[PDB]
This record gives sequence, C-alpha cells and structure tokens, in this order.
Amino acid sequence: GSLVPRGSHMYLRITNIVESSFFTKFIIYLIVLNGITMGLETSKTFMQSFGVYTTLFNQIVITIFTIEIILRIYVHRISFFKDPWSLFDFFVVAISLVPTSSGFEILRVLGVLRLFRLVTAVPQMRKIVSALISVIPGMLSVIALMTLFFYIFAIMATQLFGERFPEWFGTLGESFYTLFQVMTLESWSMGIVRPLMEVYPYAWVFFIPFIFVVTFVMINLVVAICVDAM
Amino acid sequence: SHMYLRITNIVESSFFTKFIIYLIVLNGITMGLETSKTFMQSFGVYTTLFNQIVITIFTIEIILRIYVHRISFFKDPWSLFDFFVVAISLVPTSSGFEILRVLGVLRLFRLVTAVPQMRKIVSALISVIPGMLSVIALMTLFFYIFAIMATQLFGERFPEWFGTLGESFYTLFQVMTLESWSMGIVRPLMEVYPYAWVFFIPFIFVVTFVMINLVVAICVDAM
Amino acid sequence: GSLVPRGSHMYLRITNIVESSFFTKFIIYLIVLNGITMGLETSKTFMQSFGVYTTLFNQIVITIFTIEIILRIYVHRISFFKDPWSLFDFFVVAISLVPTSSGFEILRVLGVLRLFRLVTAVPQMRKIVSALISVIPGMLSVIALMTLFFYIFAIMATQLFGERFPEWFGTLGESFYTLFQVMTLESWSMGIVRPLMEVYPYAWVFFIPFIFVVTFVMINLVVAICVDAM
Amino acid sequence: SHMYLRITNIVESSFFTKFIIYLIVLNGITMGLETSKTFMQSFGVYTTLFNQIVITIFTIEIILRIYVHRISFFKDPWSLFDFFVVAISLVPTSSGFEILRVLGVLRLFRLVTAVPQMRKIVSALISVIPGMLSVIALMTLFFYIFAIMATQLFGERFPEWFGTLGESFYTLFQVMTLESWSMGIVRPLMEVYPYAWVFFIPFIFVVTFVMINLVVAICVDAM
Ligand code: NA
Ligand code: NA
Repeated sequence: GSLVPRGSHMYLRITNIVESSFFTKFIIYLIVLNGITMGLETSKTFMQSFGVYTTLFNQIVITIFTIEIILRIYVHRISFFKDPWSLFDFFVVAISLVPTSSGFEILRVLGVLRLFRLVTAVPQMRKIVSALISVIPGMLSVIALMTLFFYIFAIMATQLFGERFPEWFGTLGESFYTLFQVMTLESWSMGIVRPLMEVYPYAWVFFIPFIFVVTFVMINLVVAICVDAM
Repeated sequence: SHMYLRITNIVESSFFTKFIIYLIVLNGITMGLETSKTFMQSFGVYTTLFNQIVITIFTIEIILRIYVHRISFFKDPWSLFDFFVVAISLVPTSSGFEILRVLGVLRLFRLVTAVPQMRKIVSALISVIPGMLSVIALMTLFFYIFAIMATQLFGERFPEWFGTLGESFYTLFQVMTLESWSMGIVRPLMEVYPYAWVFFIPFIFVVTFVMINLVVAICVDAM
Repeated sequence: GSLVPRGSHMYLRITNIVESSFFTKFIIYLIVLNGITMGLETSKTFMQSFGVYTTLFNQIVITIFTIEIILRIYVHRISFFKDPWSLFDFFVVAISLVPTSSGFEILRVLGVLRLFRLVTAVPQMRKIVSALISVIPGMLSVIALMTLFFYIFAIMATQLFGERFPEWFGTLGESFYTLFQVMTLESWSMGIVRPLMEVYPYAWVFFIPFIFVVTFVMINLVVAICVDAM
Repeated sequence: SHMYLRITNIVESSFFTKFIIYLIVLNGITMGLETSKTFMQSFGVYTTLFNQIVITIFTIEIILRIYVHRISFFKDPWSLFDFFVVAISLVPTSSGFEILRVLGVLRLFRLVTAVPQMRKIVSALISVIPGMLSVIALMTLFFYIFAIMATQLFGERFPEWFGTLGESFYTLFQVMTLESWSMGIVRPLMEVYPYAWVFFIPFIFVVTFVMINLVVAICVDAM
C-alpha cells in the first residue's frame, strides 16, 4: 500500500515518531491536561487569577494537536480519511481551530468535544464505544418504525390539540417534543394529559394507546439487544 | 382468465408498488406541510387538490387489488388495514366528527404495509403478543378490582382522581407509570387517609413485579 | 386417603356434584356476574335505580359461595386446608361474610377481593399466578438485603433531616415512605432533594449513592429473574 | 501456640458468632427505637447505656479476631468493613461533626458480615461491577464533557441548575433519571434558549442507550 510515500527518506523519519508509544502517551497526557484545564476554566474565580495561563495553555495544546493531525495524515495518507477515529480527531480539532470570535460561541462550546479524544487515543475505550455502536445496525428498522410512528402521532396531536394548546402542540416540532416527553413518562399525566382532559375529555383515548405502543416497542428493542448480543 | 390476467400483471408489477409507495411518501410530506398555517395560506388549494387526487388513486388501487386477489384480499391483515385506512379517508369533508379527518393521517402507516422489512418488524413485534395475553388478562382483572376499591375508598373526597370507575382506572394507570404517584396523588390522599399507603404501595409492588416478569417473558419467549 | 369419608353413601353423593364440570362452571358464572354487579354498584345513579336488585343479588351470591366452600370442605376434608387456592377462597369468602355494619367499611371494600376467585376457579389463570409466584423464592435474599438497606438509611435520614423536614423524614415510617419514593425516582430531585439542599447542601452525598445502590440492586434483581427463569 | 489457641477456640466457636449476631439485631432494634422522641424521654438512659455496652463488646470482639487471624484479618474485606464501622462508632459523643454519630448506624451492615448467605448476595452483586468499569468510565467522561458545556451555555441565566460544574453534574444526573427533565428543566430553559432541546435530547438518547447496554451486559456477563 501507501502508493507513493513521501520518500521514503523522511516519510519513515516522521513515521517512527508518529508511530511511537511516546507519541501516543504525550498526546493522551495533553488530552487529560486540557480536560483538567477546561474544568478549571469553569470557575470565574480561577479565570480572574490564572485566566491568562489557561488561555495560552489552551492555544498551545491546540497547536500541538493540529501538528499531530498533520503528521498523522502524512504517515497514514489516504488511510487516515477512512478511519472513523481519525476523522473524529480531525473534525474535533478543526472545530477547535475556529477564531476566538466570529459566528457564534457554540463553536467555542463544541471545543470541549475534543476531550472525547480520550476515547480515540486510549484503546479499551475504543473497544467499549465500538461494542456500543455495533449494536445500532440491528435497531435501525425499529428506530425507523418509531420515527414514522412519532411523525404520524405528532401530526394528529398538532391538529387535535394545537389551537387550544399552542405551547405543547401548536406546531409539528412542538408536538414531536411533547410526544417524546410523554414517552419518557415525565409528567405525562399531571402535567400534560390531565390539563388536556379539561377541554378534551377523550384525550386519554389518544395518549394511553400511544404510551402502550411506545413502551411495548422500547421493551422489544431492549430484548432485541439482549438477544442479538447474547 | 380474460382481462383478469390483464390487470393482474399491472397490479402485481414492481412499478405498481413503487408508484404507490412514492404516493405514500409524497402524501406524508404533504400532511406535515398542511400543519403550517403559513403554508396553508399560500399553497392550501394545491395540497388539498393533491390530497383528493392521491386518495382517488388509492381507492382505484384497492379496487384493482381486490379484483386480482379476490377472496384472498379480505383474509390478508395488511390488505384489510389498507382497506380500512383508505375507507376512513373516504368520509366527506364535513359530517359526523373531525376525528375521521384526523384518522386520515393513519394512511401513512401504509408505508409499513407497502415496504417489506417494515412488515417484518411489525410482524415480529406483534407475534410476541399472544404469549402475553394471560398476563394482560391477569393485570386487567387486577386493575378492575383495585379500581373498584379506590372508587369506594377515595371517590367522595377525591372525585377528580377516583370519583368514578373510569377515573380510578386512569389514576391507577398513572400510578403504574409511577408518574407523580407520591407528590401528586398519594401524599395528598394521605392528608385525609393516613393509611392510603397500605393501598398504593402493595399496588405498586405487584404492578411492577408483573411488568418485570412480562418483559422477562418476552426476553425468554422470543429467545 | 380421605381417612373416614362421610359415608361413603352421601359423601360420594355430594362429591360428584362438587367435582362436576357444571359445578365449576356455575361458580365461575357467578364470579363474573358478581364482578359485573360490583362495577355497577359504583355508579350512584345505578344504585338509586337498581340498588335493591344488586344488594339482594349480592347476598344471594354470597350464600351460594358459602355453601360451596362448605361442600368443598366435606369432600376434600383435610386436603382443603392444605390447598393455597382453597384457603384463598375460604378467607376471601369469610371476609365477605362480615355483617353490613360493625367494625370498619374496610371489610366491605375487601369484599371485592372475592373477584380474584376468577383466578382460583379458572385454570391457566392459576398457571400464570403460579409461574409469577414461584419466581419469588430466588428473590428473598435480595429483598432481605434491600429491606435492611432501607431500614439503615431510614434511620439515618430520620436523624439527619427529620427536625427541619418533619413531613418527609420526621419519623422512621415517614422516612421509609420517602425513601421508597426516591427509589421509584418520583420527584426525587425537584420535589425532595433540591428543597433539602437549601439547608443541607451536602444532602446529595446521601441520596445519590442511595439511588445508585437501590437502582443497581433492582437491575441485578431483574437480571436474576431473567437468568433464573431462562 | 499457648493462649493463642485458648482464645482461638472462643473466637472460632458457633456461640461466638451467634452472640455477636444477637447483639447486631438487638442494637439494630434499639436504633429504631432511639428515633422516637417519646421512647427517648422514657427509656433514653437505658438505650444509651445499652449502646455503649454493645460497642465495647464489639471492640473487644475485633481485638480478639485480630489476635486469632493476625495478618489475615486486614486482608479480609469483611473484617476490614467490621473494623472501620466499629472504629467509626468509637468516636466521642461530641467533637468534629455529628455525621460520625449518624455513620454509627452503618454498623448494622454487620448483619451482612456476620450472616452467611448475606455475604453471598453481596458478593454476587459486587463481582458484577468489574465488567462495568469501562462503561462507568465512559459515562463519567461523558457527564464531565456535557457538564462543562452546560455550565458555559446555561450557567449565567440558570445559576441554580448550571451555574457551577458541580451544579451541572447534579442537574445532568437528574435528567438522566428523567425526573422532571422537561417540565422542570428543559421547557424553562427553552424560554430563553429555544434550541436547548438540541442539547438535552441527544444527551438523553445516549445516557439511556448506555444504561440499556449496561444492563444487557449484566444480563449477558452474569449469564
Ligand atoms: Na401543567
Ligand atoms: Na416540594
């Protein structure tokens, strides 16, 4: 493979650096250091004392991480952009590269996602994430079914309850949101359906069978993962 | 037979199912759009005419499917669902109640009908239900007995929650889901009836114990 | 067996009556009839119209049921009082025999328990109750453990929170009650622990580990029934 | 050895364990009674003297158990628990905090220590925990990342729920238990931050998905 390596005179030179155990260790060390520093940046008292420290520390770590991804791309070439873990690394570092201002501060908040590089860089963490994720394919049909089910009941509820209950059902999205809440069973009766039954006494004919189905499916979804994994 | 084979090759074709599924999805999209009051002031007429067109196509389709499948049609659960959900959608713009207009949205479940693999998951989910009916039966009897009890123990001083058998069923269901059962129901009940806990706690143990066994059944009965 | 039968001249006479399929059918028929009549007695409107009907119907059914248990005891003799289903039958009919007044009306309400004779008299209902119940022996240790656990944390909470929160923790029983509620996770935070953290900011150090344990055990209890039954 | 064998037969005996268990249960009963303010006005002195007597016996017991078991004692988890829970109970009537007086009730968990079969269930429950640490670790990291995010997205306008990393941890735990997460937390958050749902819904999916897999593990890993 590798098609046309960078040398392989300096290709191998940087490859042994990148491929080393020290290289991974140092990076992980910085992940943990930056994770600690990010919790510290949460205190307004710490930021009034050591604000400058952590801010420069931050931009320093991010420079190292960018160089790291660059070195890893020269070594792994095309293989890099075919590796989900490396892709996550790339995108979570790229996010972190957007200037101190501009756009919105969501990009600054999403910067904290780089701490998930602990999962990337540490094996066994990969292994558990990998195990959890591979369970998802045998769920897509049920998820698909459930999504269609929510969509149909959201449309119904929007048009049955939206005019007299705009906050909870005024809009398709509002209805989706509220139906999700009912599925988690959070205040479904005292907070949503009892108030609904004061105008619409048969509202129970809608939410109870909704609750049976959504619950029945969730149970089968779990049993699936119990059986499909066992 | 004569023209029987003629329409059968139409109905039985790959094109025929595709076109129908295409209309399911199109009509499903059109139904979400009909939710927006802004969309309906602009393209209201469009979507309304689109709707009556789709429903006419679906009616012709079911007719064609019955001529081909004859008796087999009304013995097929999927076709029956198709039939009833299209018939629902045939009820006039007014008259009766508007539940029928709302029940029209149920025709989107024809996506399940028309797409294989969706049948498969619905089929898998449903076949799990027979080995549950005895437990369901037991639970229903249990709800019935405790609903009657709650009606006559708590109904006079707590009419909204227990004044009526139906109200009691409803409240007991809520307690089973554990939703506000204490802060919202049993603590208030205990300001009048301090031993109310002797009723709802064992009720909660039983209903929970059964649900756990009901699930374990589906864990076991399906495996 | 049977030691000394009643004859067996009339012993066999009543035995064939009692042992018949008709005998069971008739009784079941009355269970269902009385169950229907009991729901009807819930309506204040029905009781103003057909109150006399159902009340006499009730005392009639109860007389038949007492005769039934009597006939069953003469036939089954000692075997009767060794049969859990017959014992339930006996006690649920005896409850139903207590006079129209006297004591409390709990005895009138407990009368509705006789509808569970549907489970007794119908096979397959026995079978599911039997299946559910037999699962309980392999649970007694965990239940025992949990009961001890609740007892210890109830004592702790009574003495940590009872003075400033008499309703929720003023008394061992109040504490038991509240801890049960926290276990069902019902309003545990917004309704109990957040108000508790306004005086006692470390209350979370008590309820969070309580919630982990009680939840962890519940999960293992279920897995037990999953494995012990599978 | 000399008197080593003399006390060993005492400590190792069936009588010795029984008497101790007998005192566990007696002291446990006495601790519930000490909860009643009425009982304490009548028999307060009795139970207090009973308490110091039991604790002195327990201290002698642990000393005797250490002379017999020597090094083996401090390598036995059950004996360590015994030791620490008795030591806790040795702290003077005042000084420090009264948490130590409350932590004294933990000595009732010596019922688990002293009664076999109780060990067995505790042992079974605990051995299940090693095959969970990776998932626990993943979840803790996940909470940490989302807590930091919530602190800086919602902390200024919602100090009580998200003003501080610790507050955010607490609130996120609550959302994970699904307790009032919508009516009590996310709907209020959405009156200021209408896209807050983009944060809590995926948070709820993940935390739930993991819990389900965590359980399935214990279903599988134990079977
Ligand atoms: Na409300
Ligand atoms: Na409160």
